[PDB]
Amino acid sequence: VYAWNRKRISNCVADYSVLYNSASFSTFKCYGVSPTKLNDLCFTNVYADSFVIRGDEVRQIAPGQTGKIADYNYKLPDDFTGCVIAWNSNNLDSKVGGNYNYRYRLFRKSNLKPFERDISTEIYQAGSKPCNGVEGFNCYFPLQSYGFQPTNGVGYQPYRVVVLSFEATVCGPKKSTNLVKNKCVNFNFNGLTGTGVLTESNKKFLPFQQFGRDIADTTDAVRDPQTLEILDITPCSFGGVS
Amino acid sequence: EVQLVESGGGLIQPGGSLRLSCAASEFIVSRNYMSWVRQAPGTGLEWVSVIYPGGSTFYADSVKGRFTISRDNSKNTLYLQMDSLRVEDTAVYYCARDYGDFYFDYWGQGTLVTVSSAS
Amino acid sequence: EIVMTQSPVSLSVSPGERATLSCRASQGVASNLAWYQQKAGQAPRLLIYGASTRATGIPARFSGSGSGTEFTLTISTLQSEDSAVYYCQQYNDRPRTFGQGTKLEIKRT
Repeated sequence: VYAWNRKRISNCVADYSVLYNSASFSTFKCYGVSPTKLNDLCFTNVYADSFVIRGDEVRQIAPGQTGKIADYNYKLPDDFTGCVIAWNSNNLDSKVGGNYNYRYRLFRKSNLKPFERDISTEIYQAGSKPCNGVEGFNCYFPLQSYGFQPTNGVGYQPYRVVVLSFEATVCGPKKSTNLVKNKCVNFNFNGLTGTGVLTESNKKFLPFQQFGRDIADTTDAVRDPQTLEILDITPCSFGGVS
Repeated sequence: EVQLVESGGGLIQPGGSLRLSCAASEFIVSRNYMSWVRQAPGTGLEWVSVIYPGGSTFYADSVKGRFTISRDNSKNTLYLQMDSLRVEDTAVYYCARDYGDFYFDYWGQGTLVTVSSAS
Repeated sequence: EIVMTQSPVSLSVSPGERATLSCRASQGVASNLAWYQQKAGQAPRLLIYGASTRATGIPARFSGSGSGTEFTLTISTLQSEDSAVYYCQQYNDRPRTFGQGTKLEIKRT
């Protein structure tokens, strides 16, 4: 948790409903945006902060919280976009007799700033003496070790927690239907909204350009961004009646 | 020199208010982890409150809302203001330096408060 | 919370008999126990931390161990300065509850 791993996620397409519906995660509640509607919103860069804590302080992974972990290992801002995924890892992160690789900042000089990294294992100064790099009275090691057993209580078990923080490229999935031919549809291709019937065409589009156009510019032809075939667009049958 | 010398005890009415102090020696009150503990006869030694570097004030569920702690940063002193004292609050109060929230490293000499309907 | 209970609440033991003190923890803690000694009008020192380690200057007389629901402190040769109050305290549950105290004295003439 003190060497919390941060991954930049940029220039891709992110899927968030697969994380929401997996049901393998014990705590999944989101601040700033609902988990359903953060798939149709999107951002510039996505930060994934992964660590392993004890499960009894998972309330400390929240905006504006107090405790050892929130103030000395990983601090959240109050204006936090993104949220927290928490799930048990007792069959992997906990070993019989104690898995002690995971450490946390028990002592520090002050509280953290939001998103601050601390790796320094310099000897702490509880009192007043030159500790000079060695351990002794009031000169403690600032990191305390997690004790993980497979026989302990459920909140006193190792929990994997990954926090996603938001801030424009990283935008999610997109699909609705099939393509619909010879019927009046009010289509939406990449953002261009038009109404008309889509037909098989003979217009040999060159491989780079996307959609057609004519004299007195109207988007009369389109290639789909989907399967790459060519579709005429005809206006939807608008004649007057007498 | 490790010293934790305490003051503020005395006889008060049930329903009165008082104020404690714990002068510390050679270490910082506002930057170390310490705790207020009580001992009464017949009952065991009991944790009341704990206070962090800056941090947060953590109380027992029995005394939550009644006691308050306000460390004063002019010197190495730790206070506790006692309001709405119940009848069961006859105890000696100790300021004890902790190793975070694990174990009591050092202790004071305690100041003993007796609350009763007498004089 | 863990409410502490000392079963040998008062034990009068000869000057050197390897006396046995104990407590039970009403909940399940693995080895989360520390043993304390309060002398007469003095500061209550720690004796044992983690239920298996002697902290600082704690001799090989003290062989306290135990787990889960039964914890036992062993005192070996019993100088008269060990006639004191023996506490046992857990690490796991907030709020922290101390032991009720074991009153150990040495019988004299």
